[PDB]
Amino acid sequence: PTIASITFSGNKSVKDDMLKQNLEASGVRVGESLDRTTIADIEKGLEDFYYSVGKYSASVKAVVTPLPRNRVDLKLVFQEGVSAEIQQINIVGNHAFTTDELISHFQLRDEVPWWNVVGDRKYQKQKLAGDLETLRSYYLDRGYARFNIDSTQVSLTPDKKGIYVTVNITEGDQYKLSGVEVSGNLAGHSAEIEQLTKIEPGELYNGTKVTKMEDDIKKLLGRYGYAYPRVQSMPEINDADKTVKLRVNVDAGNRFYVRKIRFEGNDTSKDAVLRREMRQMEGAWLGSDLVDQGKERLNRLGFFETVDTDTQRVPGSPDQVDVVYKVKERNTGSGSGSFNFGIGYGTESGVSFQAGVQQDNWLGTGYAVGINGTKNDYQTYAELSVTNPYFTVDGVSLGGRLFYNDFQADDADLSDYTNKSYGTDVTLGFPINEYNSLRAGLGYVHNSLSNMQPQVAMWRYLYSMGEHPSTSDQDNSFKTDDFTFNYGWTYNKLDRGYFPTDGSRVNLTGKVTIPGSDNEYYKVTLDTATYVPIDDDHKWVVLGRTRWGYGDGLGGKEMPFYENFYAGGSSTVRGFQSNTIGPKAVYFPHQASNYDPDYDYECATQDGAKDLCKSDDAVGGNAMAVASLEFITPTPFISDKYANSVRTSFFWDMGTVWDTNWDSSQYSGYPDYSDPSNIRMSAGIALQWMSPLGPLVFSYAQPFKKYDGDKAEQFQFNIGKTW
Amino acid sequence: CSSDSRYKRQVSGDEAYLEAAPLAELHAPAGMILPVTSGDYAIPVTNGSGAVGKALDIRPPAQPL
Amino acid sequence: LERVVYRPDINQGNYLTANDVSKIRVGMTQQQVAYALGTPLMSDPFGTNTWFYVFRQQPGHEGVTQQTLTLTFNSSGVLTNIDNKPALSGN
Amino acid sequence: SKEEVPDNPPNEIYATAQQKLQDGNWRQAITQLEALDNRYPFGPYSQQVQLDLIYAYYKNADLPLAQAAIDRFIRLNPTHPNIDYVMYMRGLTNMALDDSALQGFFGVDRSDRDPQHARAAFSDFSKLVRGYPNSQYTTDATKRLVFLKDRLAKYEYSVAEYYTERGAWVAVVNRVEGMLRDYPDTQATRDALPLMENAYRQMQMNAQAEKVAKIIAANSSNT
Amino acid sequence: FNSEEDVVKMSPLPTVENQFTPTTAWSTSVGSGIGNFYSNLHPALADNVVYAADRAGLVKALNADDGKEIWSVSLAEKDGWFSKEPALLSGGVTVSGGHVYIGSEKAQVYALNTSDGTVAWQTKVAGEALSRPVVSDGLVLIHTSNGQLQALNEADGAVKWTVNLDMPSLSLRGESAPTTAFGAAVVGGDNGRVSAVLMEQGQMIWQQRISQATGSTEIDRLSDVDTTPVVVNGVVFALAYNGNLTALDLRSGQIMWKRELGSVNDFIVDGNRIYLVDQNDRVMALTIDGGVTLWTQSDLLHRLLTSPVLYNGNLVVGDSEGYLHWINVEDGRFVAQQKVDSSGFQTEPVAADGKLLIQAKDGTVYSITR
Repeated sequence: PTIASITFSGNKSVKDDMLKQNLEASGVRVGESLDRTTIADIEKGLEDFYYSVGKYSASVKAVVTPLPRNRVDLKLVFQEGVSAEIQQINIVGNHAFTTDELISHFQLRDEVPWWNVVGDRKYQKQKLAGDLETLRSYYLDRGYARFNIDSTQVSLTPDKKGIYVTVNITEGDQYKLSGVEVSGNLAGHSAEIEQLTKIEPGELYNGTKVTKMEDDIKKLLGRYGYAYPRVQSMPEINDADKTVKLRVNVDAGNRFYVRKIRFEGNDTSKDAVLRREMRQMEGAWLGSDLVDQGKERLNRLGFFETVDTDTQRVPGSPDQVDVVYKVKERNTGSGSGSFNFGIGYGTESGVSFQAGVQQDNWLGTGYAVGINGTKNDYQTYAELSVTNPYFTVDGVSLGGRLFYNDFQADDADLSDYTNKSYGTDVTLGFPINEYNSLRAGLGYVHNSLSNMQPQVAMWRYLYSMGEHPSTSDQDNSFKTDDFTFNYGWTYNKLDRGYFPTDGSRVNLTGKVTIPGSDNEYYKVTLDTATYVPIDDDHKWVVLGRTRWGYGDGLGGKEMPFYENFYAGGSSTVRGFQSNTIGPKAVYFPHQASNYDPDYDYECATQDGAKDLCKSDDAVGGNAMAVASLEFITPTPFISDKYANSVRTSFFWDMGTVWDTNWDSSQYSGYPDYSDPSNIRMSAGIALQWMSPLGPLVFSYAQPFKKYDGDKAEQFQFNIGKTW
Repeated sequence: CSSDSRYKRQVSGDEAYLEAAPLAELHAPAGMILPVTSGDYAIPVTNGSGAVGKALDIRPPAQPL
Repeated sequence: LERVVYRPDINQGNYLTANDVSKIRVGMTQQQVAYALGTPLMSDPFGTNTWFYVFRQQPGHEGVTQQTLTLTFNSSGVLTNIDNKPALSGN
Repeated sequence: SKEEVPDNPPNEIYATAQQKLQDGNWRQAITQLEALDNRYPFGPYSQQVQLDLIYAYYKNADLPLAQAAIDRFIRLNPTHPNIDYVMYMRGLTNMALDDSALQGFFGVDRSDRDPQHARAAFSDFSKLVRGYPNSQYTTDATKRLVFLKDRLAKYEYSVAEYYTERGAWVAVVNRVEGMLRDYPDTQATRDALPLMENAYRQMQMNAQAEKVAKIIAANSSNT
Repeated sequence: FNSEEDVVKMSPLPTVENQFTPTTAWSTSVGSGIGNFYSNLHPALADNVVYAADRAGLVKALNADDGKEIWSVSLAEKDGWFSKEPALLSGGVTVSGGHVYIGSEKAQVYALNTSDGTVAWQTKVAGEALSRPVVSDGLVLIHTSNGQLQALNEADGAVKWTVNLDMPSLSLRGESAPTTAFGAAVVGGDNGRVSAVLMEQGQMIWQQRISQATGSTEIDRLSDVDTTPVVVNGVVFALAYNGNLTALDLRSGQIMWKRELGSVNDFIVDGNRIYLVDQNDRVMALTIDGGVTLWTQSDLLHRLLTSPVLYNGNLVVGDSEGYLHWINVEDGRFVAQQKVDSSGFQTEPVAADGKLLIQAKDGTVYSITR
């Protein structure tokens, strides 16, 4: 009868598809004609795989079950023999080291502590065959060149539940490296080679460093050509003096030339976008470092998952190569569906029309055109962003935007104000070197400030502008037209666009209003982020994102208050609502309009208020500093679709916001916002998740050094909003 | 999942290909030779039988069962 | 202006040295030419078998410079001409 | 199971699949045909079942699995006369990979984002046409092949332009010579030729510029 | 339930109450013992003194009648501040001529004087010595885990000769101990063979295969032989895991009879029959005539057992649950059952100087008498 189905059950601890692959590799596939005696042999084969997966006492029940006419269903059930556990690892021949010093370099473990469940000790016949290479390396790394594995033995208990590992080795001796000598054709790069081969005479031999010598010799010759050089570090042995002489033959092949540079897997992103970032040219000799710089600059564009490379030798030619970069795009919405699915959520700018149109690639002229929507509680914002990051392929970017936003304040947890504002930003990007670029540009901005509830700071501002309004009521307004010069210096060694692991970003964005503007002032922002890894897998990373802010007017005039820095929020200081950090609203007592008792018209004389009053609402300030120091971590137990790595972190948010123009001497009955002191601290954990329909972030924290009147709150998040 | 009578032919798109210019028979004078053509990108010439596009079927044939 | 802003170094064509170029002699043959200089990144597609080697560099947006070495063989593959022309005045 | 009726004779299941195809309900047809394929790795309708499965994957736009299934079918069956249709489907699949929804809406050129799918489709359609030039689908295939040659030519033109604006003049020479060694016969490459002349000027290659100058002068109208 | 259990191997405790109860004399906690660690590190007895050892390096000499300590020593390295100190003694104790011989998985093999516990000599050997050591011709005969097979000068431990055997890459965690007679040392190997060696020089006298090659894996196509070969009247009896239970000639190893269905553990000879246990823990009695069954029992079956011994007419085995069970020689029946321990038993018991000796997993010696 035909196998109409194979029914599987009882593989508690064994991966499911391996069973099907075993059966089909052994014959008697689905649909095949079953000889009924052969079910015993099929059972035996399944058990033999249960040998392969380390369950040497397993057994299987295979009930062949009739089905209509020529059909059967084979109902397998698997008796899960206990997984073979390593009881111990033992080594024979030691005098230099105890077992632990060796086992610490294994993946395999002998013991799992009573105080924590560290990685666990199930055996695999092909785990040890790899792990022993680490022991062999270790003795060679410690310079025991004459080391050898005498033999490898692994053994089982008579009841076949337990594994015992036996390692027989010869220690030899930790011979000294006497020197290094290269031979063969070095293509005249000998002087550099000598500096690669720099060692200290009489030191212990070091196998790992010899391997590094081979690799870095390869890489050096890569920096001149030579995609395929041979390196032969087979050394001379001097048993009499107890030393080893590192002869290294080297084979500098050719000045390989890059016939082609393809991009593969690239879709929905035009060739010009990627190829421009290359540094290895077509029709030129290979510099492998240049290809790797290409790998980085592609990785840095934020367009991809896992950019990958190849250096195929051309068929039929000895000395030309293809260079091929494989890429998978980040599915950041721009390719399919409808434009960026512009629905989002949050409490920061608010629940948001977070929308984006991108890569309209207008009329083929070589500019991207787009529109970004940001309608929420916090602002009524939208923009027409036109940009080419390489307007001039020499490297100069050009772009700009008009934008309108009637900024809404107490909806943003600030003092009551509203400001019908707009402006146009025009900027160029001057790249400076291999890694650094310099933003510069001009811009006109308009403001129509209104709904000004009386509170000291703006009245410092309006006073400095000659406006001395009464503190009577909120129905006061002001407007300005200002021309601005804006710039940003930007170091970037970030290893990858989303979720960095190494290098750093600096962003020293500063701008100033030029003479002829209504208000003369400048503001300077130093955004910064440094990533340093602690694991070679680059899943554990020390990240410091840091910020500083400062500004002043011409001749001591006040800067526009709404240009104050702000802090709080998931981005800047986690664990405090939106912008609550720093100086608060301090109203004058006033005749509040549209009075009703259901309204918290704070400091209103309507309620009987008499004098200047404090509240938790923020106003921000000209001066700021922030330091979020945090340990990025691998995600917990969820790594099945691991390549699109979701990220998690442990963090500690330091920061402060204040006003150097705050006149404490005039208002000593109220907080001393004149001083940077009272630096906040908050700590917590965060989650960042890559949905294709708009990535997400979550954060929860304890404000460990809270201060007066802060709107502290333990949790924040967003939806559909990468930034 | 439900499709009308001519969703059965469209390709997630339509025959933007069919409205295209013919091949250019590039020629050069004496002294010139246009470099030898790779057969990897030759296109044979045929009698033009049958319809094209969605006017031509892609429903799989049926062999003697 | 170009000089205002960065560019990466742009290399083109074959690497060359006075040592290796000197290895090309009249009467040389193509495979031995390949052993001397490697395959040229260019060859005349329009008829006569002449190979072009170009050591051309445009560092730091200053002084694009090259040696252009033109080689010609008869159709049987034996070299008939050499022209190691240096660069014209650049900008 | 995937909404499988416990069983039916292949006559009835295959007719029900025909109904789902007429219904255009690709998903349920896919489940039924998967069931038949696993039921009948050989059998009276096996080859036909895989043919319908190819058509079904394709119309459900599950293209990668479609290509894999077509590869499996042609691996199993080199002899069947109808293989010409299978070749056409393999080519049409690699064709169908060349689209993106917002690009299809906006109409900006698909030309120069990925050549890989295009090369595979070109290869397989070319094998169809040169191997079975008497087949029904050949004429549509040759029209598609002109479109694909134009596709590849435009991709290479774009590479030529961005190497040009960077100044990789040797590279542009090589790439334009490539647009002549391969597919010399498109408007795209006829439009690409001036790049060679300019590049030769940027390399002081006067005589070679003379050679190419012959071509461009002679071809703005046919000679 | 993501964790693991397989109770299939849980034959029930016997219904037979003790027909008679041998005297459960005395016990002694000798250090750590082995805990989990499988090995045949059983104590030994001579001249009415018990000599006992511990994997953690501890050793004692005891008055055999009540376990009163005579002297004790620890062979481990002493420091152990930051972490443990692996000593790992191995192999069953054996004694002759005022010296006690002990192996270790640190590959050191020792000679200890019975007088005061002085280390007469200690010497490295070509592998972990899991062997029960044997003395002949002034030699200590030592097989090794590494597949080497050694004779050591009994006075100072220097190697007298070396021998090699073919080796699988996967085997039992065990070691066939040698037997010495007729000028030949005789021992088995996991290549599926038993070999005889001339004790004068280490010369290869003969080797005989007893394989039962099966299945697919090294575990199946090659068979382990970690039992001990037994000599009676000039016929050599041998056993292997699923291998050929056999009777063999002392000369040229040619088979006198073959019986198959082998096992891992020791087999006890008495008169015209042999008593032993299956790898499935079934127990059997077999004639020297072709290995024919005198009796076999399903009453003991697959559930962890010790090695057998014969003692005062009892075939004796122990359990992981710490029971001792006696079985009668002439016919198939339990004689008695006794919970001696709670940690359980893994080694062979020893019958010596009229006593019955046993070692628990946790290091507790126990002794039984009539």
